[PDB]
Amino acid sequence: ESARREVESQAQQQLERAKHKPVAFAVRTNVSYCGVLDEECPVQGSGVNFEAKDFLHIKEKYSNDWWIGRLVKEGGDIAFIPSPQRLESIRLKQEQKARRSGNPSSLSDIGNRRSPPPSLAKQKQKQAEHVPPYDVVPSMRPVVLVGPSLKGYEVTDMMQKALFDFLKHRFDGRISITRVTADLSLAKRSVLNNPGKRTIIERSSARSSIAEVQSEIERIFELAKSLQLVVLDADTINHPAQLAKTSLAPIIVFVKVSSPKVLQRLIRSRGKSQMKHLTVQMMAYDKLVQCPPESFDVILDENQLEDACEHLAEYLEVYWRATH
Amino acid sequence: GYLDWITQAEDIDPRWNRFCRRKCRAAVKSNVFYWLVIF
Repeated sequence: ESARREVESQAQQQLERAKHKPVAFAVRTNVSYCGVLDEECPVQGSGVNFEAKDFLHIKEKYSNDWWIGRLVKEGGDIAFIPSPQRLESIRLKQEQKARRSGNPSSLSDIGNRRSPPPSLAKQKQKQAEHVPPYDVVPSMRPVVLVGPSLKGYEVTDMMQKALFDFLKHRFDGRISITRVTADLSLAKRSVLNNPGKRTIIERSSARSSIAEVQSEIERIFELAKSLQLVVLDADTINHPAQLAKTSLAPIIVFVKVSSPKVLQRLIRSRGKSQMKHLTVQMMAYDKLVQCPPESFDVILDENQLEDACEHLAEYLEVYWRATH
Repeated sequence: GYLDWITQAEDIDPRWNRFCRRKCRAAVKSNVFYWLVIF
């Protein structure tokens, strides 16, 4: 069979002529599927088994089954990623390997009730949620600042003020810091076919902020498209949990101040503008410290401005180096 | 290390005073002022 030999290198030549192809978009994966067990691919060999929460930058359009993308690790190369449907089709095969995949138990009952798999045993059902294996993510992971207390307060606005100042000087020509004053808590990947398309509807959502909530989502989306570092520092982010399920999936930087006693004298020295809500700062840290450590992407517990700055700057260039 | 960290935030323009404070603050932490005062 000489047909396979020509098509095997047909992709090899197409994806090698232009090693500066623009990144069309990026996708995220969270399914433990082995691409080497199933010997089926445009280029035979050993495919890359990108694990959960690994970004793949799909920059080409081959067909409806497999797509070409690059990973976000250092020394990334050109790889292939099958379609989500294809993954849905091949995930259904995973339960096919068992003796039974529907209702009928095989507990010494064969030949009496065949019970072929009905539409309830296929992917047609489970449409109430039907969470897709693949989710839309921006070109690069946005970075937002949380902690060591609730945003908008004196110290918390002060800690980010010095931190964001360092990024623009160190990353001049590669970064863009923006400020958005609109809410972001109510932002899910699938809530309606067209949320608030018309503002003249005059309904429960027409007069709300949803008319402009969706507009800024593309603004962050278009900011990442221009190949630059984006910074989101809104007043509506106070915990990584609520933003861990949106489309953005950003980077969370943690500036933990270790013992809660420190925070106290940090706010006590400010002025009379602080003790009007002095006590809530403790529960502001308390409601934020209980989050599991693995949710945070980086930790900055250092007590010096300089050491924490170089700690974060070193991580961003690695992200910058990997995605280039 | 935290009182000066928030003080470093005050030195950033969002007045000539903050420019004045910023220059003098880094002047102390210069490794030359320390040897000058030692001398």
